[PDB]
Amino acid sequence: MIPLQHGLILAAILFVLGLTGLVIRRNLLFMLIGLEIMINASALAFVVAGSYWGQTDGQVMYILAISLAAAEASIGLALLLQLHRRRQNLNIDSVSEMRG
Amino acid sequence: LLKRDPLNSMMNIPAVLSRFAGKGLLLSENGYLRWYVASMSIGAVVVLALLMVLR
Amino acid sequence: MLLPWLILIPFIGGFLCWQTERFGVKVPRWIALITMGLTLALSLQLWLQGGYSLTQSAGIPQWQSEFDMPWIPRFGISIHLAIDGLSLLMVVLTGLLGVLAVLCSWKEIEKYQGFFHLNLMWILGGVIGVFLAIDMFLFFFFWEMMLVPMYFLIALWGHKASDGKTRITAATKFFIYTQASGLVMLIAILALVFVHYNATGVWTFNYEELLNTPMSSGVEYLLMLGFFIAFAVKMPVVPLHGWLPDAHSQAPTAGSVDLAGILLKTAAYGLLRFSLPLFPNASAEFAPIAMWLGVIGIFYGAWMAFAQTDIKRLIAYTSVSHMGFVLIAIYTGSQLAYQGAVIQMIAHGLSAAGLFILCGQLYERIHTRDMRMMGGLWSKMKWLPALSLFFAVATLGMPGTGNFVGEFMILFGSFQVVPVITVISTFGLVFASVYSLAMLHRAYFGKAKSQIASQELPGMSLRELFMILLLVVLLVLLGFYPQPILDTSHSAIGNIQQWFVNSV
Amino acid sequence: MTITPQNLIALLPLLIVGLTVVVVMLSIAWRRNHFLNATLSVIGLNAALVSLWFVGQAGAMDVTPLMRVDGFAMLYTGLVLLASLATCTFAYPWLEGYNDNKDEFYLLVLIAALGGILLANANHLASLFLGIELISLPLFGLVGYAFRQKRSLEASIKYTILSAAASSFLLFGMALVYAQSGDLSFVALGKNLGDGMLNEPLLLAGFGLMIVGLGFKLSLVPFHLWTPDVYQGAPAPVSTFLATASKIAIFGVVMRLFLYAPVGDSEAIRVVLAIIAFASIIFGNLMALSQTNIKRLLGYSSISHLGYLLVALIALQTGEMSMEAVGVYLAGYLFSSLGAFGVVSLMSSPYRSYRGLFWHRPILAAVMTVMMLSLAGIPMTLGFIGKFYVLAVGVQAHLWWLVGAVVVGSAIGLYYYLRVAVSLYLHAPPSNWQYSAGGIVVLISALLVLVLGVWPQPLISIVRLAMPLM
Ligand SMILES: CCCCCCCCCCCCCCCCCC(=O)OC[C@H](COP(=O)(O)OCCN)OC(=O)CCCCCCCCCCCCCCCCC
Ligand SMILES: CCCCCCCCCCCCCCCCCC(=O)OC[C@H](COP(=O)(O)OCCN)OC(=O)CCCCCCCCCCCCCCCCC
Ligand SMILES: CCCCCCCCCCCCCCCCCC(=O)OC[C@H](COP(=O)(O)OCCN)OC(=O)CCCCCCCCCCCCCCCCC
Ligand SMILES: CCCCCCCCCCCCCCCCCCCC
Repeated sequence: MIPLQHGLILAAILFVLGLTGLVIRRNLLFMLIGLEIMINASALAFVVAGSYWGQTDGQVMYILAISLAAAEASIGLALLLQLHRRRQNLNIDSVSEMRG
Repeated sequence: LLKRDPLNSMMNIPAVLSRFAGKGLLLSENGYLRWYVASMSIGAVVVLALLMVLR
Repeated sequence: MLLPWLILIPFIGGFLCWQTERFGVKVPRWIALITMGLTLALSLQLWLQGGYSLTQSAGIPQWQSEFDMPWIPRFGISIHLAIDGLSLLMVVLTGLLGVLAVLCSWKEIEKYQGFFHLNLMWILGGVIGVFLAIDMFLFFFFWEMMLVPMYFLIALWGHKASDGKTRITAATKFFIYTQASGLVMLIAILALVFVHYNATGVWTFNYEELLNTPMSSGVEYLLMLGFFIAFAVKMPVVPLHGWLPDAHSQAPTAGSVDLAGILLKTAAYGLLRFSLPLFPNASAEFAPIAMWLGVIGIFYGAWMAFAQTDIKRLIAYTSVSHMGFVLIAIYTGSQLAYQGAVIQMIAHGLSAAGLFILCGQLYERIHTRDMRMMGGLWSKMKWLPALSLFFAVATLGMPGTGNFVGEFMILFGSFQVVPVITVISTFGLVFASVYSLAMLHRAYFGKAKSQIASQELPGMSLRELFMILLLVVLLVLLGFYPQPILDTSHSAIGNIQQWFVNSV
Repeated sequence: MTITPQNLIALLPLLIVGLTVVVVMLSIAWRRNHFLNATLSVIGLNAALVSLWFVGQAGAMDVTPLMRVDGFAMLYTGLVLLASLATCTFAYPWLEGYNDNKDEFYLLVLIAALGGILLANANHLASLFLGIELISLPLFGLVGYAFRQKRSLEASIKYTILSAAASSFLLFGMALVYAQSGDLSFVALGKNLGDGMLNEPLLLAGFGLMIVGLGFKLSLVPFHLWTPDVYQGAPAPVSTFLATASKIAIFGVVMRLFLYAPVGDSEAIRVVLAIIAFASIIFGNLMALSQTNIKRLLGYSSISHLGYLLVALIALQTGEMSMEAVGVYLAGYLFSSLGAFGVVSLMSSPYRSYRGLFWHRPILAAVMTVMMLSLAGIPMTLGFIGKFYVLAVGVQAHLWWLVGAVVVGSAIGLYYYLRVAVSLYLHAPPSNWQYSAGGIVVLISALLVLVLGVWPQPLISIVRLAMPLM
């Protein structure tokens, strides 16, 4: 009896909140956090879509989504670790040497 | 009056227009990642709004 | 039969010029000389065996020789060559100007002469392929493949006294103009081919098949406009003209690049062969705009040529004015004006070739091109000022030279069509005489206005004097006996004129 | 649908590249040997390229509820495999100077090639997503392979963050699309709509977010700002792979998605992609006017060439040779970009100014000027054949704004391509068989460009043979 539109609205709200956190934060850790929020919101939308149609495809796409989220978080945190190791800061505006 | 070839400058006007447009467009490549994400979200908003208007 | 060999002999000759540089530094000039000797011999053999004087006008198509081979059968694209009187005349002119271009750069003992010679041969082969191709994709292919060696010659082997950046800028501007115009022409060709495909259902690029294509009024105008924009860039037609003085200024000092592909008038041949038969009603509607563009081109080129302090830019603007005359001739729809246009293009090629060669010699002696740093060179040189006087009198339309014959037949046909453009063009001839006298007296008459012009200068070589006097003899014989040239191209002019006036 | 032995023999390049990944990984676990691991990776990629013959004799069929194999899949698999082979060949002399571990590079190249093959064979939203991610993440590793360098680490961070954002955008788009339709297959995206009601807002928004993700992945305006930085900062073999294989695989899956979906012929989607293609051509050509760096210049070149690709994309449902034009253009662009980035890689190898290149490296200068004439669409080059195909397809469907954009961008590209090609011959102030192998690779690339620019008929026949299912 739960409307599909309300679940899609919740997923969209979490998606745009994750995008806002991705944009307005200079710290690379908070942008990685925002990226995790966006991909988890997309997984939530896929779960809701699969649950409305009574299909396991939504949960399978959720499984692929969280596999990508885990591996992307691993790679992004490795890059953040090397950035903090050699730069001693997490300011993403400081790494802007390549321009024009 | 014509020793400076005015028609040559008239047809060279698109060249300086292209140069000015390229120099202006290269300002978007400031190298900042947050601006790149902001431009991606701007493009998402523009594409979605254009799809809703033309539907 | 001989047309593929006519196109391919320059390319094989250029490859041999590049490859035989390891045998010696004085070898590739001989290879290029025998290459254009064989090309000119084949062109004259085609002239003798074609029977062009006895050929009557039978209607488009009518080719004295024809070759066909499938090239891209998916689009119906073929290497399809065809020669007739006008194409044979321009092929002979191409061969003669290539012989002159090889002979003009005989003293270059540079360490990379093979690539210079190869680029010259590739330019000449591209010009021959333009004059021979009757397939639209092949004609466009030659039209754009002949520009890369011109770009590299202007950019790398160009005027050594000037800075490199000026040469790069001039070559890039010339390439951008010619290739953007070619791309517009390709769009027009593609749209015409798609119209024919929607009308009939067959894939073809052959110009004989595209003639009988039903087009609405306005689409035909757009296709004609694309073709005319390409030909107007390459002719040149104002305001699509500044590439010509810019490329002539930064050309190589010998002047062979000018004689190779720049001074050969492929764009007016394209206007006569492709713009008028394929789109006759559109060209009939466009004739006032094109002929007023020709009038503006004549007077603009005259005023630019009078104002130049440089000889090369001056001769380039003379070319602009004479091409304005030819552009006026093309849209008249008159047989007399068309024959005069053919004579005018051949005579203008000869006269401008002589002028550019003599300008190269004069720059070799005096090491400058500014007309304010010279003067009174009649007493300081043996042969050069008199031959330059003869050529400057030739380009002002003097009887006894073929320029007068061509311009006056043009004006006779045009006055049979429209009087006002004719009378304004004759005052343009007055302007042409004005700029020719101005160049002559700023260059060779008066007192020495510098120090290098006040010293005695060595005379011209025997080979260089031989080729200059050969040009002089050819111009005089064209002025007094233009009849074999007229009977050579009488069938093609008749076919084009009858197709233009019988379909409007 | 279950898997048959015929479905296994349709799976041949995927299985071969995966087995190569496992074998190379186990060989790295045995003993770190750069030459033997590189040889194993090249052997596996060449084995998949050979086994494409057996895939072709297997016929065109459906292997999964996800995958579809046809000649289109063979052509894009072959392009991706050739790009990966050239990437390994260019990468070995560059990796000769790398102080750290060099053996993971070929593992990442093999996994990215696996993702490219999956994207070529993709007939599903799941396969599309997994192929995009399987291309992206090894490219995250490869771009930041020289992580000690400032530029490589910066490009890796930018590419990782932006591609994670694009992956989330794309995934939310297919989530909305699946919420509308109920089936993730390509053929059912809008099949439950009729009577002119194809422009459902939720389906259009999901496809718009998918366009956002893919236009990031195809360097399309306005998701193009990453391209010059990521191209410049990454190693030159990585720049080669990112220019050729990733773009070709993603554009192939976009081709298949827009052919098969009923929503692909929507008017609003067509106008949005027309705007994107116009802006992409104009912006990519204009922003490369004043670039003194070859890598950023080639990134903007990639943007322009993908704009011409999208122009060929738009006329898919109207014209008949749109796929043939895309295939011919992509073969030519693969050859040209492989040659140009390979000469850049050979001048950047080993890991430790193009002006005056002819006076010490004449063959590489000739190869570079051949490819910069090719990318400009000059005749006697295959890029001209591709541009001619794009212009013919645009003329057929009356896409006149796109045709004018192609002409103007071609003029601007002519300017900067000729500027570099003539800066090669001005005046300015190895010794192993793998460097010679890279030189042979770029030389055969230049010879192929010249020969198929003079005689384009065999490539046209090959691409016309690669016809997907109707
Ligand atoms: C009859 C009109 C309608 C039909 C037109 C058909 C098109 C062909 C004929 C017109 C061609 C006009 C070309 C004008 C520019 C020529 C090229 C040029 O000038 O290049 C040199 C210039 C660089 O020189 P410089 O200033 O010395 O550089 C140092 C600065 N760092 O280079 C530059 O500044 C950059 C050059 C960029 C590329 C050239 C400009 C392209 C503009 C669009 C081309 C298509 C035409 C569209 C219509 C235009 C308006 C008529
Ligand atoms: C920057 C340089 C390039 C310039 C920009 C790019 C090219 C722009 C071309 C604009 C064309 C506008 C056409 C507007 C009307 C379109 C609808 C129409 O009337 O179509 C008619 C017809 C299709 O109907 P159909 O049943 O085939 O009828 C056959 C008619 N003979 O249609 C057809 O059969 C096909 C019609 C084709 C029309 C010619 C298109 C190309 C013409 C040459 C290039 C443009 C003009 C020259 C350059 C201008 C200045 C730059
Ligand atoms: C980076 C910025 C700077 C560089 C870029 C600058 C801009 C580049 C693009 C410029 C060109 C824009 C498009 C121009 C073509 C427009 C075509 C058009 O509107 O066609 C409409 C119509 C089509 O014909 P239709 O009515 O369909 O016919 C069938 C039924 N009778 O057409 C007709 O009915 C006939 C219309 C004829 C007049 C329109 C064409 C004018 C062409 C102007 C250039 C040539 C002028 C003449 C030659 C000058 C010297 C070369
Ligand atoms: C395409 C190159 C043209 C060069 C100029 C040619 C001008 C025509 C010269 C023809 C020969 C004139 C002198 C000999 C006349 C012989 C007459 C024979 C029949 C009586």
